Amino acid sequence: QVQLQQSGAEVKKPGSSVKVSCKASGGTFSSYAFSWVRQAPGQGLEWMGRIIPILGIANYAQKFQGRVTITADISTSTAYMALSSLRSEDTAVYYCAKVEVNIGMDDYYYYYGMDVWGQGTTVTVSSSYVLTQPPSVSVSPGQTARITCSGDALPKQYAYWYQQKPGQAPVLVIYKDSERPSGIPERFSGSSSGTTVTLTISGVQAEDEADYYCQSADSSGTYVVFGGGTKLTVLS
Amino acid sequence: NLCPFGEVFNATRFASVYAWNRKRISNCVADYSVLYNSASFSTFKCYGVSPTKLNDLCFTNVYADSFVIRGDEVRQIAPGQTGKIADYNYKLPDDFTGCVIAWNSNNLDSKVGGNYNYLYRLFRKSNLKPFERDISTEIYQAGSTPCNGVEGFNCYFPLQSYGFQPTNGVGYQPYRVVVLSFELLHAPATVCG
Ligand SMILES: *[C@@H]1O[C@H](CO[C@@H]2O[C@@H](C)[C@@H](O)[C@@H](O)[C@@H]2O)[C@@H](O[C@@H]2O[C@H](CO)[C@@H](O[C@@H]3O[C@H](CO)[C@@H](O)[C@H](O)[C@@H]3O)[C@H](O)[C@H]2NC(C)=O)[C@H](O[C@@H]2O[C@@H](C)[C@@H](O)[C@@H](O)[C@@H]2O)[C@H]1NC(C)=O
Repeated sequence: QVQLQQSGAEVKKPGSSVKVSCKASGGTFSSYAFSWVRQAPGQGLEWMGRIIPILGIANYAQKFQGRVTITADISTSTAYMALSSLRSEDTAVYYCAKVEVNIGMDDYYYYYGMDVWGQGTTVTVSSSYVLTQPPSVSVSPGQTARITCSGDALPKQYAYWYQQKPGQAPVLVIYKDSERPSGIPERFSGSSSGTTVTLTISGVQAEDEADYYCQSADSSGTYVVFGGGTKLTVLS
Repeated sequence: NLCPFGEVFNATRFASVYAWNRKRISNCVADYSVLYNSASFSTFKCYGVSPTKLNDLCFTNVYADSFVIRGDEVRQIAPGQTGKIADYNYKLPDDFTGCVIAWNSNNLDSKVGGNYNYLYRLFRKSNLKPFERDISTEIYQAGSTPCNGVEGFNCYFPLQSYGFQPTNGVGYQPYRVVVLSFELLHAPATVCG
């Protein structure tokens, strides 16, 4: 049970630089790893980079060549993400989320997926591998809905699902291809076959109406990637 | 200056296959003659690249994974294979770039009366993905009764001990396995001949 309170909103002109900091309270900081996702206004989730503080290892998405640099201060138990050469396209909400990781005493680490998200930070400025996700599926209020997610790297890497209700930070409801978190209710189920993964909701409610994104990593595992998105609205 | 291949192979201690050690090697010139042209290598297969041209190849990063298994299990280490090891212990992708090297270790890792210091994972509820390692001891729940830390009654401890002895057939004898993977990342290259 660990919470994250990111810093307040910022405004900058094109070409400026923004620093966003999410303090993580509870637990032990050296045990965790952190990553950064940006939500373009009205568009899907977009991953930037992650960091493992105790080993000081960080990798960023290739679209941000050297603009973004991630760091953290174990002394202060905070994570810093800093963007430079700002542009209008960078206008988005920036989320900081805790990645549940595994770090070995020999040089082994495996990353897994983001379970705890921050409140969010909105920043405004103005002056090759993809997961294919069906854009929208509708289902009847007593029935069951199946949402797919298909990339050619899915036997090699795990998949994770996050539930983003409108005006809300994402919530992980299914992890490690098909695992059940303590919070999400029993109705949520996952399954993987070949290069296909499906999310399964048993007797879907109207409660369970939100965008769903499937996050998985590169074939190499170096970069994570996000699905285009899926709007599940339960038809009346 | 040189990659520590001698430290990896000729080591006093080897880990069990479920807790397989991984050592990241980087920023070192690699002489593959010693590894390629060495005696007593029961198995030595390279899938991604040729061992002849291996010495002159150049990569971003190279990892050396090393562990101990039985003799009948050496065949499972190849890519796209299945078993109680290839699924619950140590898995390689089908885009494997690298080599697998094994040798007979019956003198070192077999004690008279049974070596119960070497284990493998027997039961698990899901295949792991390649290059993933699970050290957990959480009990495998086979059915309705929740285990709740108590074994028996359709609940077992999930790791089994190899139980090596000197008076065993070669297939049931321990073997020392070293897997070499070449990361070839989109970054500056650091190791080659
Ligand atoms: C680690 O290395 C030691 C030195 O061996 C040398 O380095 C390694 C990296 C490799 O290149 C070897 O080819 C080199 O020789 C090992 O101890 C030496 O092992 C050699 C055999 O490799 C052994 O020679 C024996 O000589 C008899 C002749 O009477 C011959 O019939 C045998 O077949 C064998 O060739 C040396 O006596 C020995 N030297 C010393 C100082 O101990 C070491 O362990 C050994 O390796 C195997 C072959 C068995 O001899 C084991 O009982 C012994 O522990 C290497 N491995 C480990 C885990 O320590």
